Amino acid sequence: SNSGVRLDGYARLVQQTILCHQNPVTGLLPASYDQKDAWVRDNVYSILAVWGLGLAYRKNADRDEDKAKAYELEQSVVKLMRGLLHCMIRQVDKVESFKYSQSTKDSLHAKYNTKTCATVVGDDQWGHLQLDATSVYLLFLAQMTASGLHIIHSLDEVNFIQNLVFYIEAAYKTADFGIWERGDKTNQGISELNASSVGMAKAALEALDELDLFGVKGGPQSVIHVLADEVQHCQSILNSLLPRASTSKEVDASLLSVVSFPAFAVEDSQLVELTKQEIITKLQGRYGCCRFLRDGYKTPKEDPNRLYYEPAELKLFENIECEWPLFWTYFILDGVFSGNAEQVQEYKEALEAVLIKGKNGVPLLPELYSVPPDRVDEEYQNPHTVDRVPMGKLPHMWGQSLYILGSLMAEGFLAPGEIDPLNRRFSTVPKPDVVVQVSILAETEEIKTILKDKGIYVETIAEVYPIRVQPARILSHIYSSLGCNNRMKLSGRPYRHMGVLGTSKLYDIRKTIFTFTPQFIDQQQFYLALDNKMIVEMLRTDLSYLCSRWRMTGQPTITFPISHSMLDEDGTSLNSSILAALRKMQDGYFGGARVQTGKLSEFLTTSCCTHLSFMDP
Amino acid sequence: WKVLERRARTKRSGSVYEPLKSINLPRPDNETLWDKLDHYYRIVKSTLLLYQSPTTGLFPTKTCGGDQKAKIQDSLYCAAGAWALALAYRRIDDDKGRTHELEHSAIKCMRGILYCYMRQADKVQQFKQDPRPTTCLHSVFNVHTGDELLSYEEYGHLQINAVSLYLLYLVEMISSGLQIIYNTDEVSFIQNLVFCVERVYRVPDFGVWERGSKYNNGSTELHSSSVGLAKAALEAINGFNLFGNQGCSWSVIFVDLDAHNRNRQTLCSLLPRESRSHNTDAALLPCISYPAFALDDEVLFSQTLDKVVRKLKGKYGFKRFLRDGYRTSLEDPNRCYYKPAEIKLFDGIECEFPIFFLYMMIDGVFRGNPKQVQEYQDLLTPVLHHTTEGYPVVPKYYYVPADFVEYEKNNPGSQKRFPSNCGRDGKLFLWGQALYIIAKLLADELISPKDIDPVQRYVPLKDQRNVSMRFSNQGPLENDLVVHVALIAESQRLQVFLNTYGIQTQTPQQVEPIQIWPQQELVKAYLQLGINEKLGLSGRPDRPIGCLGTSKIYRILGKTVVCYPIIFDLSDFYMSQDVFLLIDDIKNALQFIKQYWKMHGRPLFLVLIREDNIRGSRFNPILDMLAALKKGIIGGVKVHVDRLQTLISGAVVEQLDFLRISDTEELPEFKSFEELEPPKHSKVKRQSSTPSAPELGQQPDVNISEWKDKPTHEILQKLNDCSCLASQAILLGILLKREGPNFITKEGTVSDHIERVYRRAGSQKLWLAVRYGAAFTQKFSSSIAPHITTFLVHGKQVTLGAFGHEEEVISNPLSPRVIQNIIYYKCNTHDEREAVIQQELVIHIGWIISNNPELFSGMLKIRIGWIIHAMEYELQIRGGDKPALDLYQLSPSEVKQLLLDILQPQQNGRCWLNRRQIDGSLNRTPTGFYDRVWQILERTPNGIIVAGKHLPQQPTLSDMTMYEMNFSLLVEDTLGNIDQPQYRQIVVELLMVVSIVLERNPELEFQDKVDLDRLVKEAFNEFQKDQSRLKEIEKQDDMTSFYNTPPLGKRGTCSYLTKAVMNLLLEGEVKPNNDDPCLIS
Amino acid sequence: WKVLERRARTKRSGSVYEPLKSINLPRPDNETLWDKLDHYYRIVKSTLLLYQSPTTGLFPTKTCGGD
Ligand SMILES: Nc1ncnc2c1ncn2[C@@H]1O[C@H](COP(=O)(O)OP(=O)(O)OP(=O)(O)O)[C@@H](O)[C@H]1O
Repeated sequence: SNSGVRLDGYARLVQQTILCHQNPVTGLLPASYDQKDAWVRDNVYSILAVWGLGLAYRKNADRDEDKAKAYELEQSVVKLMRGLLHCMIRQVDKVESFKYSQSTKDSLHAKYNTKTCATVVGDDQWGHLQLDATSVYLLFLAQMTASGLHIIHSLDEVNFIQNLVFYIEAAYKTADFGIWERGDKTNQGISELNASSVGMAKAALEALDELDLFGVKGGPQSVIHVLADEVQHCQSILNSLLPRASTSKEVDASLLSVVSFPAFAVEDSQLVELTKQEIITKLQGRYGCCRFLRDGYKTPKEDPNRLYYEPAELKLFENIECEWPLFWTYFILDGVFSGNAEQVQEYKEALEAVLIKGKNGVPLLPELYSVPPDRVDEEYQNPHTVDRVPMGKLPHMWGQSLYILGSLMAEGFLAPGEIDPLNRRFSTVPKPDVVVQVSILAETEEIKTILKDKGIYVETIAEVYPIRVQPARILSHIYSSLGCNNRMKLSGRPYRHMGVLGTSKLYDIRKTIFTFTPQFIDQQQFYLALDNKMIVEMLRTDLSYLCSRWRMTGQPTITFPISHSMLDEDGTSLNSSILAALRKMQDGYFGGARVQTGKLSEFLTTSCCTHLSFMDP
Repeated sequence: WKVLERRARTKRSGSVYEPLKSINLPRPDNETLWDKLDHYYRIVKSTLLLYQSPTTGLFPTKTCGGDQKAKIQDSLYCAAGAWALALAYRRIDDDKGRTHELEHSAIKCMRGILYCYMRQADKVQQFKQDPRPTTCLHSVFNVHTGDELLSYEEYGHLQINAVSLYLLYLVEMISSGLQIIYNTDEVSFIQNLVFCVERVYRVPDFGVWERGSKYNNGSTELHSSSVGLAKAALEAINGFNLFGNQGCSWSVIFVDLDAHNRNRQTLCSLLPRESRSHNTDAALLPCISYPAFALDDEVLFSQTLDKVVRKLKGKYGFKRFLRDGYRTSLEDPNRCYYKPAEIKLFDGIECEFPIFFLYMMIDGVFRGNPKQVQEYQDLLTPVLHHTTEGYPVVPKYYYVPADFVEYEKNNPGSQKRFPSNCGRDGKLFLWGQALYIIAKLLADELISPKDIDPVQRYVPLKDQRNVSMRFSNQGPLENDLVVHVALIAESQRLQVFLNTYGIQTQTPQQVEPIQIWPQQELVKAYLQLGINEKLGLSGRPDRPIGCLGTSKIYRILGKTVVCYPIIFDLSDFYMSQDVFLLIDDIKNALQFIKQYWKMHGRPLFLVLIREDNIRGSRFNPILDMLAALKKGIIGGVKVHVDRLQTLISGAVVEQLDFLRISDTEELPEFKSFEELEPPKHSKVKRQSSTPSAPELGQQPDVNISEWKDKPTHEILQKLNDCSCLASQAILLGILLKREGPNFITKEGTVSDHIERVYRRAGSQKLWLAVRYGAAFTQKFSSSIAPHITTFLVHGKQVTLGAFGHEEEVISNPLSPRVIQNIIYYKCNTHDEREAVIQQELVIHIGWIISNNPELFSGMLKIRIGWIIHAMEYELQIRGGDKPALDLYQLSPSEVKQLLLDILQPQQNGRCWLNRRQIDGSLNRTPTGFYDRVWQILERTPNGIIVAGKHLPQQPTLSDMTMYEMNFSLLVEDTLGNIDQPQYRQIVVELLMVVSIVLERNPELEFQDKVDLDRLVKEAFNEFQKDQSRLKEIEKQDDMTSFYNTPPLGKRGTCSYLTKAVMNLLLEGEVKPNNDDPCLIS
Repeated sequence: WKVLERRARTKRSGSVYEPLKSINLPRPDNETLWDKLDHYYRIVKSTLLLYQSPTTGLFPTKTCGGD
């Protein structure tokens, strides 16, 4: 069959290009050239082509040769992921120490060595802070686990994954070195927040909400729980942080990795189109797109054997920046995934010309194109007019792997739903509406009698014995004991405040339904809870916030108890503000949300319930 | 052995360190294995292989007289013996060219059988459609030319046991390693033979003895042995490769799980007996022994073996069955058929077959019981005969001499019997000598049991763990199966709506690599399997696929195929319009899958959700069911939910490569399930439930009794200006009955009008109008036929008809057209709603009996009309003072609920009259009632007369036995003449009283025939006199007050019944038993 | 076992012609296989699987002293 001929041809190309450097014993390929070093992100991105080819081969089953090839590819990707996983285990102390007090001198080293899985660079000779690599590793591990592959093998592995997820969950308020490991335009030993990092972390957290690492045979003890507040905060930070690249960078081509096929961590498709148009206008060239404005990577000047560039780049690195075809490959993937056909054809036609042939006429993607030192003033005066020459790592496994995956997807041998079993392509589908449910509770019999006198039917704290109401500090303390193991010296999730998006969610502990009041009614913690107007106003704000995103499954449920500190001077009737708020509640409208008042038992029929297996004796 | 072997203590005693081996061990009696094998080869060559036609390789049944007929089972057993001898001789490298001869002899016998069967392909084609004795394969062929000899009018030729045994032996030989199947046309013929065998659970067969029954009157009946052999053959060939080691994926054979499940269900119930007329029969031994081993229970096997040993065992052999007249002294060799009461003369002079000693020896060596082996060998030594050269001969049977028949009858086993005609030199019994060779080889350890059983037909009690279609991984005593469940959303809007309520669902657009197919495409694909234009082959018949067949995964043309259960599709009836019925059916299917799954791997269950089944008030039950499924356990069955892509990964897939080999120029196109696009007119985005109340209530003012003779224009204008749905349906039905369906009304044709009104009534949940329209349109349900087949499998008879009127019995399964004709042409005098209610009742009772057979224990036949009267009376009682509402508007959910309350074991509470009415309507009798009736008939001369029907005593006692189901059927037929259920209950109680009185008092006997009506009348008169004396109440007609009396306590009905029966008994003579020492009494 | 299982001679003694199965057979001491499997799992988890290095999966010969 012609399809079989094309498949074996692609297998030959991938074997001659990437799989030839499989590096047995460990399974981590070198990062091209004479480097003898393994990058987590580079290996993870390179293994995508092998995973896609294995998925394509698995479809043509019922033959010994095809079955053997598919098994070999799957076991190869599994071996690579196990090697990277062992490398990550080799720094459990570093991860645990980073869990408290986030600092650049605490994160695991991004540069990992070859076989024997050791550290090749100390803690001060390189920037060992890259949340994007870890987040994309988690996302791809989740995607293949959902596909059917087995990678996680032990309970201690699940505990380590949970601890590392807790470590990466704080990416929205920390400064890292970014994908380029250089911070801002000037290195100067400075790190800053990056949109790519937070987007990747949010996507990894979302993709890892409930999934079981053990597959179908796994039980409730092998599931991983992630909070809802972190994902929404990351999404909000991304929304407020995407008119540009970062605080100092006006535009970066790495933003394409956030608003496209990799991790699909974006909404508001109009913003996506605007960002793509800005990137095209400010970065597109004759041999790919540039990284970002004012970059000095691989130039015929600025003393290449030097670091810590001084602020003297007024015009030295302007208009002569190198261009990377891997951005063209990313554009090809983005076009071929969602809905585009003509764009894919035009981008493939453009990319075919910049390709450089190799041994036996094998396609090879050059790392970058650089301007000749002689033709520099001409490029200054006439932008995008001079001709560049291919430099860098000629067998760039990153760009080559993405190009191979894009070609396989475009040829029709693979479907968009195979690489993404989690259905992340529909992340841009608008949400129609969500209805939030509220429950009104009475602290004492007098409160219930007063409410009944005012035409309000409520229930006291008693009579609901199957359900228990407790402050959110209790669930905070409970979640602080998640992923706790004494053998590998893991302290579990650090204690932290709990928002409103999870307190509304129902929790099942020891076969008992637990409902918790929101944390903002705690007068003991701080005194803003005393004021009536502040309480009703911020309750409206929280209701609005809950009604806005509500990314999680199921209906919500809010419990509002009536305390004795909210009564009038005589202590015989409720305050005017609270009474008006509850009257608006009964009318099914308050602020910008729709609510339906009812009983907790009625809401129990349809709501989001989470079971905590780690609390079992 | 050890210690004695060394003997190397040269100096006193001490530790020795030298090799010993085992060749130096003391040897048994000095005789090389070559000598014994050559002796066996000579015995075989001089007795078995000396009678074989070179042209066809079929062993003649007669060794002299130039007989041309040749049976199939004898040839199969001869081939099996030759193969066993070849396996014995395989143990020697220097065989001198003898193993090849024996293996060829087996191959040639099988090829002759195959050629004889393949000469009749049109017969196979006809048997596939309508299996009948007229259109069945012949069982005897010419030994010299392979031609048919006996016609259907003299032999019947209906024997499926031969085909099953041939298939099983072919499977065993191919697994052991042989070359018998050569071309693909042979594979297709084997496939069609499997198809013909696949429907053995319905067509009766004449049995192994060809006589048909114990009476031998040209009647066929179901036999346990045949069913067991067919089931064992079905298991043996499940997925077997017919080409041996040199085979590919396109040489495999296929069977469906539904037929095997039905055969197992039919076997596991009739197993303790042989048939309806046979309590015990020696032909059940092959079903549970060496060849078949089809009974994987170890308890029924032991019970049946003990029963057979207790009944049929004799000194000279084992009797075939009780009261048989084959070659007996009293038999008349001039009539093929027997006569009533003549069979009784064949008691105590039954022939004995020595081959069953051989069979029990084989079973003993297979099981590992050398005590039984040596006992049966010792019993077999004196009966054997030798030729001139000394070769042993097994006589076919032994018959008592005609002069000693009286002495044998007086003292069984006292007289001596004579050997059969084939029990001396000159006439040989090839079957007997073949089994003798096999058993002697097995006993002498010359063949290991594994050698002759490569397919592992027999499994030890500790290894009944992992066998396909036989045992589950838990074992034979546990059932905790987990069923994989995957939810499917009709559309993306449906997926979003389910997601908003905490339920995760997938759409067909999200599983692009996996195609979802309905049952029709799978049926069409299986139809194309057995195509052979050279001979003429129609392939698998167009039949539906059960739940077991839809739980697998198929790879067709390189594409993964998954099929949802047939429950999720609706065609014409309104039973699918109730969500509760759908949930109940899904739970029933889950329970059936859990209980009857024995394959490898967790079964796949697909759930289909449609937008039309969630609208309105029915949203809540669907959400509750989906939440229960997501929880993990639903209806006592554990389930798991996850993504379909993850589920399909790493699972065992079924391969169908016959489509690739097909020579059709254009490959057939199969239509997979496609996502439904959202509408562009209304855009209903799965709105809320919105219960509302746009409904009213009115009782129809039109009945067929008055609006019958009205002329056309008046009824036309009445229909035009009316608004009641029921009245419109009644008027349209009257128009169809009188004016015609093709008449054009104001709103079109009458047919279009009735269809539209039925559809709107179903949409608006108007059950009365829906049932009226269904009754008047003569609609039928395709599920009626499988339910009736399952009903007749479980041994329960069915009667169709209105209460207190003509009814039609269904003794054997019938085609859907015939049952539709019966149900639609036997209730014309009554309203047609009775047919619809009978169909609903049949469906419901079929489902519960398939799931909970214990609810219907104690009843032999089920009467639908009596159950209708039963729940009518139940609802009338429930209404109390207020009149009952109806019976045709409570919806099938409440109908099934009321049936469930009715079928409860006990309804204590309300007065005994209601209990007696319910008991009579349900036709329930206490356990052992038939045995007591038989005892009474034995102790009562001149028979019993009940409601005009009379039950003689002479022919029933002469022909029938104590535990025969035919006697139970006859008793039920006699007692069914009662019209009042209370009268039937009183009859049953009087019968029990008579039985207990007779058993407790053996002396008194009935002088003449008893009449139950007189006893009932006397009991009523005594009760009336007692009531008049006690309470000064004037005598009143009818027994309304008699039934209310409890049947025990102070002056109960039992007291009057026992007084009456004792008064009748003491009228007759009293015979004193001399055994009892009671004197002056 | 056989004969003991049937116990269906309602009236004196006679031949019973009913299915018997094996689920109704007399059965051993009150303990399901789940309890025994859980006991063995607890024993192994507190004894053997407790000593395994996550990095390599190698059980150590000495359980104390940091060997
Ligand atoms: N509506 C249904 N519900 C359940 N099982 C069904 C249904 N329809 C068909 N089946 C299954 O399909 C098979 C029915 O086979 P088929 O209709 O060819 O006839 P049958 O069962 O051999 O008998 P009959 O002569 O009564 O039709 C059985 O496995 C039955 O369980």
